Amino acid sequence: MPRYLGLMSGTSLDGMDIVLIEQGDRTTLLASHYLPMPAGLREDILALCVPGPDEIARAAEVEQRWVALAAQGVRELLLQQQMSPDEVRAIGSHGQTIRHEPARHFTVQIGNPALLAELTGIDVVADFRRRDVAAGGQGAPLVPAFHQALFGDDDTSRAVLNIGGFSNVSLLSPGKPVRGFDCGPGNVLMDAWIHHQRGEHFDRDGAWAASGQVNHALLASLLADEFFAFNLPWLQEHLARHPALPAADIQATLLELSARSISESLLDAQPDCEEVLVCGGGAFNTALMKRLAMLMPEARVASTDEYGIPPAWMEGMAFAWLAHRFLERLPGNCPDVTGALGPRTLGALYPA
Amino acid sequence: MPRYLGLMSGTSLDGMDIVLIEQGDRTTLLASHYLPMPAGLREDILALCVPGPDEIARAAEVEQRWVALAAQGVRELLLQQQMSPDEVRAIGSHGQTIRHEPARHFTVQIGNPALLAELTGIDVVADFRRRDVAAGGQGAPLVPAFHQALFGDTSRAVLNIGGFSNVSLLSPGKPVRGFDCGPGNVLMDAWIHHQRGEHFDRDGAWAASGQVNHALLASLLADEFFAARGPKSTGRERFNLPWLQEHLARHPALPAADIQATLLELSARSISESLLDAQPDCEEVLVCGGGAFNTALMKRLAMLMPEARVASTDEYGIPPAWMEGMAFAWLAHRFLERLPGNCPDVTGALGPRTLGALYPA
Ligand SMILES: Nc1ncnc2c1ncn2[C@@H]1O[C@H](COP(=O)(O)OP(=O)(O)NP(=O)(O)O)[C@@H](O)[C@H]1O
Ligand SMILES: Nc1ncnc2c1ncn2[C@@H]1O[C@H](COP(=O)(O)OP(=O)(O)NP(=O)(O)O)[C@@H](O)[C@H]1O
Ligand SMILES: [Mg+2]
Ligand SMILES: [Mg+2]
Repeated sequence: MPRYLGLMSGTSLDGMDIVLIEQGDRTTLLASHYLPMPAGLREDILALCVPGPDEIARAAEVEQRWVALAAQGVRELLLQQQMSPDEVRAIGSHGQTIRHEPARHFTVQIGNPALLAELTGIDVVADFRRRDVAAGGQGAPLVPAFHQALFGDDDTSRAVLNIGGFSNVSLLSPGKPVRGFDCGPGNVLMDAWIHHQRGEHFDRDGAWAASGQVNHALLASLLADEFFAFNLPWLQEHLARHPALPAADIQATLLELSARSISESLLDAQPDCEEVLVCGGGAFNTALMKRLAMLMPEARVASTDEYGIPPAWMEGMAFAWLAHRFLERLPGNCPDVTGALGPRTLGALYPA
Repeated sequence: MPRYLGLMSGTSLDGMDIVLIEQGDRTTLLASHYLPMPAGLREDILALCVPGPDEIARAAEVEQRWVALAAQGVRELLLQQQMSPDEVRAIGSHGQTIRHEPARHFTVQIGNPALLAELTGIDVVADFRRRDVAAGGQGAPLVPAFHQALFGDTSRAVLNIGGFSNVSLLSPGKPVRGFDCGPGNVLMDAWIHHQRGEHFDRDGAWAASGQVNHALLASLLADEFFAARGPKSTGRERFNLPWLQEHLARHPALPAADIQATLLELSARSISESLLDAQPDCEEVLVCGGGAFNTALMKRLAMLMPEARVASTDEYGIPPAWMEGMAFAWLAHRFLERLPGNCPDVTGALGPRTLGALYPA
């Protein structure tokens, strides 16, 4: 049964996930490999995520470094697994988003797929998002179709919660269409605050947020944002029209904002939820997971580890799956979730 | 007997070329459809050809407008030809080049292929240059492979004169060679557009009136791009208006029409010398692209290359205008048959590669 590579680099810019999957009747993880994002490239990618000068030249250079890194990591992984390139049918690559504007009908994932094919000797499928957007959709999330396949329990009301930058959920309710929406911010404000404040990337184990006192006025104002009816300056805006607060108290609050936006949105739509299956790097924020567990007391909260699949690799595995879907010519979007006009074949094929 | 669509919009920005071919034991042109480029889009594309602010959003918005006009074109041609999209195996889309810098190992062509597949309901092969650039090449010219399959006894020179000029050298026995000679219409277009409104000197009429200036002529040739042998893509020196005005400034003042006449000569000469250097045995010079409807330039190339016959491709049963478009339709065929697209000694890439990517309907 065919073998696929998945290449994920999310907008938290933490590193590159590479997965080896096998796609029979079952998806299965054969191996995984993590490339921590180097300091220079992270900041360079970051500086492409806002409008600025000379972007086309600059994106071309960044792209080349990103791809050389991806290709380095693919090779590393194959060698370590004792596999030839030709044992892999294709790479499913997400690329790297530097712009996502579904209101202006565009989304931009750099990733020179053609160089990746050149450097790996493997067929690449990339540029998954643009066809959904071309079809009247948001081009995101793409994971809900994959969640359904991978968890097809026509018994329990499972809910699959990805906490990266942003929290997004896939509600699997026996004998119905899957649903999907964005809860709100995941790690993105928590990273942003402890980055602004100290220079750190994230708040390991939710330790800094746990050492602080929740502010309720700030929290109430945050939760009252229109979205529910998300960058540092947005949060510096809210910090204006309140008392000055200790740094930890803002982190604590930010962590509560994440946990409550999740909680309300998920029992508001699937109130009889047996299992919340957490995946993504927010699964490792023990402190946030504690709070999710309390605000969902009569539901079992845990990572996808409990049901067989490590949470850090979920998204990596999904893009491997989308390569498979592309080549089998089977829809990769869920239009109900994306707003697309219907089922679309997602991606393009760059043959080795 | 597969049919393919070819979509071309070159650096001259005259408009979009849409061609339909049948690929069998050879390539037959079935239909042509030309779209004039809206003056809005033309200037917005030109605005993306130099470094600038907010290029990602800008180009993404320009691309939407470009794809909308391309699909409108495809839909019109199909209807007018009484065929449905199902009858077409694929569109070969060149996109629109906004930045070509092989020396920085990148080429950027826009024209959102996913949205093109969405709007036409036809599979799209796009983004042909990037694999060749990825494997060390210049990413251009890509037409030689096609020129060879069309017109491959005879030592032939197949000459495209668009914005720039490129020559395929079809030497019986030896590998297919060739390179960007340099300026075709680009400078003559730009001078008559600086001086006056219009985007090109119809028939070489303005140029013919004027008289060449040998001092200016001698200088422009004196340039670093021209002496370079083998794999080269125009832009080792960017032939553009700022390039010329500089040269104008270091000489005394001259009439406009003389400058045009000199520009005309510069294209004729760079072609001659670069072409003859590499193939003095050349017997026929087959000329395509819009430069072939320039009467002056054509008559002048004849003279500069006496030992061979200089005729446009219509006399070999292919209209000059549609040669590039047919080549991108043919590249979609090659992609779909997994047959090489580049000629590596032309491009200077490591070896043969299948070019492009598939965005399926
Ligand atoms: N031990 C940990 N403690 C706390 N937070 C952690 C820990 N490990 C990872 N994280 C968080 O998880 C984030 C990365 O999660 P990840 O799922 O890779 O996000 P992403 O790359 O943005 N993908 P996406 O969800 O597609 O946007 C990091 O930036 C941290 O905020
Ligand atoms: N009647 C004419 N007389 C003289 N020149 C003409 C005439 N018609 C077209 N041209 C020239 O031909 C050019 C267009 O040629 P074309 O082959 O379409 O260029 P292009 O494809 O945009 N460039 P490139 O990217 O190098 O292929 C125009 O810009 C004019 O300079
Ligand atoms: Mg990540
Ligand atoms: Mg043209």
